[PDB]
Amino acid sequence: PTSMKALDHTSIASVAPLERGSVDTDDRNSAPRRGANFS
Amino acid sequence: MLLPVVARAAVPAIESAIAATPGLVSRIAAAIGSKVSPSAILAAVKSNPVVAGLTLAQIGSTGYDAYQQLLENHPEVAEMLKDLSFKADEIQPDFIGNLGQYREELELVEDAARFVGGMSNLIRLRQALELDIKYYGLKMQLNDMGYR
Amino acid sequence: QYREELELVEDAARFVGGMSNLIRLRQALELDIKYYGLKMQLNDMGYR
Amino acid sequence: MLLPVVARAAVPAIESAIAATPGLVSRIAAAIGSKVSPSAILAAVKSNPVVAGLTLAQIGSTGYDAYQQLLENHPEVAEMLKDLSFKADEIQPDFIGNLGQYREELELVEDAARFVGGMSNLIRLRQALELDIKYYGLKMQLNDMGYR
Amino acid sequence: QYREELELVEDAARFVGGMSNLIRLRQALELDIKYYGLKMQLNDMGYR
Amino acid sequence: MLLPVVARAAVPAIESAIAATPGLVSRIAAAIGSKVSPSAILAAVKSNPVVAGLTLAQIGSTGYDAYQQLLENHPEVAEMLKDLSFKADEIQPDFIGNLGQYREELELVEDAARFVGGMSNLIRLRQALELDIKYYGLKMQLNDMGYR
Amino acid sequence: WPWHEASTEFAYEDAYSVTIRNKRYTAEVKEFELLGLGQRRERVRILK
Repeated sequence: PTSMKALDHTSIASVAPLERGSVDTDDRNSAPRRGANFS
Repeated sequence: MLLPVVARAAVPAIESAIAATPGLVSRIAAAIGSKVSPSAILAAVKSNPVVAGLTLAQIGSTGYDAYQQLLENHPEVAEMLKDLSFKADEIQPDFIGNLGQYREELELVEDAARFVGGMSNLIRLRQALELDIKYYGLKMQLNDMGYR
Repeated sequence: QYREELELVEDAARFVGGMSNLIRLRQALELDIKYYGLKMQLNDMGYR
Repeated sequence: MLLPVVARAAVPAIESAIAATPGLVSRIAAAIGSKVSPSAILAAVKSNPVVAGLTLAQIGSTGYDAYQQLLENHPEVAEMLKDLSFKADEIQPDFIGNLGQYREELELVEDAARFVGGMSNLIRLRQALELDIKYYGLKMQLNDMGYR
Repeated sequence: QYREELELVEDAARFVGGMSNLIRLRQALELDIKYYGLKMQLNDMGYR
Repeated sequence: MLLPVVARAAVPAIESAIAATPGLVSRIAAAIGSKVSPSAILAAVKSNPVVAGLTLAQIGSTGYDAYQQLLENHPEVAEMLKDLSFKADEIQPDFIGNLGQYREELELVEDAARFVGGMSNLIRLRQALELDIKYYGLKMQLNDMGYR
Repeated sequence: WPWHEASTEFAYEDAYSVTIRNKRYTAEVKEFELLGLGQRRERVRILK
């Protein structure tokens, strides 16, 4: 099969924000929140 | 009932544990709730995978491979078996007061991390700054030869 | 003789949710208080 | 320059601490980096509120009120002094592996708390179920007499 | 004799941010590894 | 939580290494950060696969099969386990100056390589020129008789 | 720009209970069942 391993190892031209923050937040999921009890 | 792939590894395990020592028989009879006879507890194991996992939790040396194989073949039993087999650990008296001294410092680590990038990027940057200087010279020398 | 017992257990299960939910709730109310203090301190430091 | 409103209460407390002991004068001279003489460190206190705050961190028995007054007057000395005053506390070797044993159980506390409501709702429900039966009987009898 | 030293300090501060940021980053890279492992474990259990 | 497929290969190997020698137990307790007891470090191994990989790296004789099977079944742990597992490969004092003398040679090797083809073509051509002259005479005899 | 400070995670569970002649009936509900979805998607975020 046509290999793409040489084409695979590239790099994207990185360029900095004006404001930092929100870095390590890529893959996180907390539990769903409940509703209040009804009466 | 119980899967035969599980049973072929679980039944001689429990039978060999009983043949090794009989004091575990009354223990699993009290823990599961069956009659103290080995035929009764073995029929309970062959009938119910929850009972089988409870017995394979009560015997731990010769039953770990059979327990993990039951956990492979029966995915539906896992949460119920973990809920039934639960023992709360004891807490140290000084643990929360010892933890409260570190709030001033995990915040420092996170403020370093928000600048550097990932937590992995912080670890690798700290390793690179702790690294020896001859590696910097070797990097400059391989780039001096025309290798990148 | 156990019909007095099982009907009460099934009513508490209908209240709470699953039977496993009832078991975990009974364990959490049976649990020690220092764990509640520990979780309150982890929420105090900003961790959820 | 230090403001006189702070300086009126800040200077004689440091002077009384020096008159109590001179062994802290060498400590604060090596800490700030001024001359060991009391007039030189007192001139540094009068000329720099950061040096004044570092002295009121070295001594805090009597200088706590003056430290709070300089805190309430200047915020920027505190913003810099939190960075300049940092001691990394000692961590136990058993701490993180000890904390791993509680993962199974804080999850159980939160899975109860999401159902009950708040943390205070869980604590009050725990107390109400742990409470005596005669309080339930008193509640029923006050409802029997026609009270709510 | 200190023109060699202050120039390097100010060049590092230009990259990092403020001098407060330089002091805090120097403290963090001077800090022990156990705190990094502790923060990794609290993130592993699901606490931000 | 660690997979049962990994756990079947991981837990008895760690238990066998501890039963073989207990001197590794304090070593892995200081490396991971748990309590020194085998039950506590086994709870840490069963709880966290990063801790499992750290233990299977610390015991090096018997844990290679379990280490590579963990690396197969948990592919996402590899980067962080490589970040935590880092030791300084010690550099030699004469290595950079000994390396700098070979620029004269590697450039000639790469230029001959570009003239021939690949490095494989260069190695095969060097073997063809190293091979005996009797083979050239034999292949001329086969070409005269008709064997291409 | 920081999209994470100006967006929020959206997941929810609620339940309705009613007594019909000395028997309590509970009805759980999730957010994807309300939104017209069949599958629980977990990547999506609402701008606050």
